[PDB]
Amino acid sequence: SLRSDLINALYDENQKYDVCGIISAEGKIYPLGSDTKVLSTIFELFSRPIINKIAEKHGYIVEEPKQENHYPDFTLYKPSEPNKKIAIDIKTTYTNKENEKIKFTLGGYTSFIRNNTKNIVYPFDQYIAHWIIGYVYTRVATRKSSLKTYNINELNEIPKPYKGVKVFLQDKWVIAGDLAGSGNTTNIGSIHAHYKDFVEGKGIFDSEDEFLDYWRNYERTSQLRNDKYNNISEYRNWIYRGRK
Amino acid sequence: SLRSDLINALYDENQKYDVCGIISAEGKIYPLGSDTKVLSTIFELFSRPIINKIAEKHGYIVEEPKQENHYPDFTLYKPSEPNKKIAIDIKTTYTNKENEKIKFTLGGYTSFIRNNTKNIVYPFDQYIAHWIIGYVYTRVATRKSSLKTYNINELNEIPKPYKGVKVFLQDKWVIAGDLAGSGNTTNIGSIHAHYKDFVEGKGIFDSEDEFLDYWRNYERTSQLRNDKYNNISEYRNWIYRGRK
DNA sequence: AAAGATATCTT
DNA sequence: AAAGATATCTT
Repeated sequence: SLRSDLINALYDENQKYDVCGIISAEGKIYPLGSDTKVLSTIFELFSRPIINKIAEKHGYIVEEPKQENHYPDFTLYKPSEPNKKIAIDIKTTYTNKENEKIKFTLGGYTSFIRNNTKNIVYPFDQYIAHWIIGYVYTRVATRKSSLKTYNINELNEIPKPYKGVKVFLQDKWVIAGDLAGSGNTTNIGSIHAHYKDFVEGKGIFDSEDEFLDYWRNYERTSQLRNDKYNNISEYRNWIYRGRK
Repeated sequence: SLRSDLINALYDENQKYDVCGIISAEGKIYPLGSDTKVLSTIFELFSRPIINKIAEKHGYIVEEPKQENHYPDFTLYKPSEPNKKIAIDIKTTYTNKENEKIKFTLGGYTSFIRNNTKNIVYPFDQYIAHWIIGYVYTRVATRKSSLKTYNINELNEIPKPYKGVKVFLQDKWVIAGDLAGSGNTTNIGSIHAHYKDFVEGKGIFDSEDEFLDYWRNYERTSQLRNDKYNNISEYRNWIYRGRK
């Protein structure tokens, strides 16, 4: 399927190549920065062609946001099935070592999940799937990346700002957690686990219906939440009380 | 001066090279997406080696943030002048059509300007200058050919998601405005004006102390600013009256 | 954790 | 505009 084809392609492209700089049209190469800010942009652009290659193979048109601050990164759809849209978002995070726990910010909990058309390329109810492509990189210990430019013949002298990268494709609801991923920008948090749990889809939600109800009713501050719910057990206790 | 040299080199480099994609170590080239999050990453990375070369020629050490969430992008300083550090921040915004009014978000107003060591590489009282390297780009819409990989020989054929990049170097207090640049993330807003006003420094503050005083007392929301002040006139009246 | 930082944009 | 969206990080 599109999903298994896309998953294999992602593993493969990641296995073959290591992005290492930005290139001018004149052939001048600039080394990469050290942040997730720089790497989330890089993994994003690295995934574009792969996604597009695979969607076209399965008959899906690919649309990116036309306006900024609209989810998702990639909207896949056959024109014969306008309500079978698939949402693909690239998310990046880091590890200090290759064996620690990671966590992702999985998108707002107050935009398109509480309002059909808010900050979303197409109305939320037109999407039947919401996949996350997750990139995990291990930071390099050095905090002093190249400060000079390179030529095309020097590509292997360019220090890369990561020592290892891993990628997974998973449904957003499966890896969602019950703790916010951000405070002022109200983001759903994923589980806090090892990379394999993400791949294996060992979430805390029992259904996507439960994932959505939880984030749709989750209060923004600690105060409001202490009178309702802070985690999955308390939400399950809140359902028992009559949603009160 | 460092500043005259730095701006000439920025202006010269801008006019001579054009970023057109990210490259892997293997030589495979990935085109650029159109959102400003991409273009701000690229302009950041394009400026790094220029800044570094010019600082070096003036005997300035260049230090980049050791932790994310820390201003500024580039801290310049001499070992002989530890308290005369120079902060350089790269800011990027767009224009729908070449030469319309633009605005920038100029950093939090509730972090290092209200707390000497908050989210800043070095205590804020060791910096004597805060420079903004501002980039303006005219947005060019993404197309088909941007969703495939290119090779080094096709470097001149890759569609770019921007046009007419202009660059300026200016003091943050000089282009600073009196309306917030963002709500929930409490950022200072720049003046809302044409490119030439940034170059020439046609801001609204009479001094850097006023800028600082205005932004260290600006309230976070409209309701809280109703009482106090929402713009420079009102701040000058509030000042006139005795800060009440 | 929770709350608010990091940069910039839309409505 | 003001306010709260875009993504992720610290602390």
